[PDB]
Amino acid sequence: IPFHPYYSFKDILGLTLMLTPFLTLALFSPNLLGDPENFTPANPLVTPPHIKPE
Amino acid sequence: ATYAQTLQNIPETNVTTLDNGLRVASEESSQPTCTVGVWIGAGSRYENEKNNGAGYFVEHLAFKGTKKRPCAAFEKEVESMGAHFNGYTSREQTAFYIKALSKDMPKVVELLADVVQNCALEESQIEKERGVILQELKEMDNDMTNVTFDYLHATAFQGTALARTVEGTTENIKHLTRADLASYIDTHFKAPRMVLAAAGGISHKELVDAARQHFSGVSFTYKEDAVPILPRCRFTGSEIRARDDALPVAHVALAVEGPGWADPDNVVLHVANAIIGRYDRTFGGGKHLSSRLAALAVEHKLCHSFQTFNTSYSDTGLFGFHFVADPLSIDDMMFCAQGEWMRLCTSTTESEVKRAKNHLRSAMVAQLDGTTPVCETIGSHLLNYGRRISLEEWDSRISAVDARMVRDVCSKYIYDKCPALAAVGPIEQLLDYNRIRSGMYWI
Ligand SMILES: C[C@@]1(c2ccc(Oc3ccccc3)cc2)OC(=O)N(Nc2ccccc2)C1=O
Repeated sequence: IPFHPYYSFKDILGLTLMLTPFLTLALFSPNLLGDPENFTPANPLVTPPHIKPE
Repeated sequence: ATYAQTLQNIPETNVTTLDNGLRVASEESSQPTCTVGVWIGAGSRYENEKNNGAGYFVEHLAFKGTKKRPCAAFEKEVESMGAHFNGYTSREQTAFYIKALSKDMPKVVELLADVVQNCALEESQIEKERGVILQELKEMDNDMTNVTFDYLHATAFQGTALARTVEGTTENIKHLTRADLASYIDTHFKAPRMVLAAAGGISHKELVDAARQHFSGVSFTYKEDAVPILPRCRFTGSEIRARDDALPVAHVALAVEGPGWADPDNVVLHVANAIIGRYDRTFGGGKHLSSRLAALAVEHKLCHSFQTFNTSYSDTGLFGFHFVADPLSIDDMMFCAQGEWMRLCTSTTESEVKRAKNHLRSAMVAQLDGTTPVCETIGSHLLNYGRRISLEEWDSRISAVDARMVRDVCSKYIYDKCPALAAVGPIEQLLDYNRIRSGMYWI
């Protein structure tokens, strides 16, 4: 079947479905995923106790 | 002698009704030869699931002899007088007519009446025609154009009566009873629903006289003289795709619901169709044809042929087009075809209609080229309009049409409508319904 309008419409729908959590997270829980340690200017002499990646 | 004068000087069409309800009409000329026949308001639409293909089965026996005169006798008599016996059965209309010497108009009328009233329905002939009809169904199954139009009705009017084909089903043809055909005839071939038409060198009063003599059998009850109104057939925007890449070319037919006989807009639709016209690979005109679509077809080799149509019926109709193309040019053809339809509703020109109107006039005049074609007009006219419509009236109506009118009427039946589609053959390149549906607006 032609990509349009079958998947253009399906894709735009998928876009708005994933866009909700994204915006919900970003707008209601901005820091849920980041390390509070990154709100502290880098210090070459002190290493954080628990270095944990994204 | 101007076109106008010639239109006014055409002999008028006489009509007279008998007590039994039958109508007798005819147009007089000075021709030693004539055509006369009975146009019945019957057909597949009047049939149902059990007797579909009966009117057709009947059409096959209507010439194999009556009670007064068995087969051989019937044939010899007609053959030996140089008369031609033809006829047809469609969805809403049936006909049996004879071409002969005006000198025999009366004997013919007797013959007609005998055919429509006393068909022998030979029990043995029935089983014989049962096999003939079955062969004709296989012959027609190879007629793409007709398979395509059948399918067009099958889906455009799905669920209803116009969905059925004229010839009927294989199961019906294999099991239709001598009684069923008989029932069909008695139920439908009835005076008030018939029209005795004739054209050529014939006396209207002599015609009506022989008519009184042979078309008698009057009715007693009220249910026998009332013409039944058929239940409406619902139109459905949809498609049926019958794919077979083994076929050499592809047939496509697209259409919207039409108004129906009595509607005046039909004159405009016919003008509109005249603008788009038609075409086929043997139109010498070539790349200079006035029909834009035809021009593009030639330049881009879009199809083998294409044609517009405005098929009418009592309460509905099919306005559309049909084309035949190579598997690889279907998409561009459909693109341009739909494009032109959009142009109609949106940018029609006065020049365009001026031409289309002339073309339409000469087309209506052509459908009155002989006694049979004229007789057909009469039969159909009374049966559909309940009165003959002169070429002068048509021309009167055609003359009133202008670009603006074409646009509004076309916008009315075409713009943003959900079409009915039938595609047969190597149709892979034809895009989906949604894509086609979008070609119904803006353009
Ligand atoms: C976001 C992040 C990251 C992103 C992609 C990665 O994937 C690689 C990229 C390049 C080379 C190797 C891995 C690795 C870390 O960058 C970063 O500094 N961190 N933080 C981190 C903390 C402790 C140990 C290691 C890393 C990430 O998680």
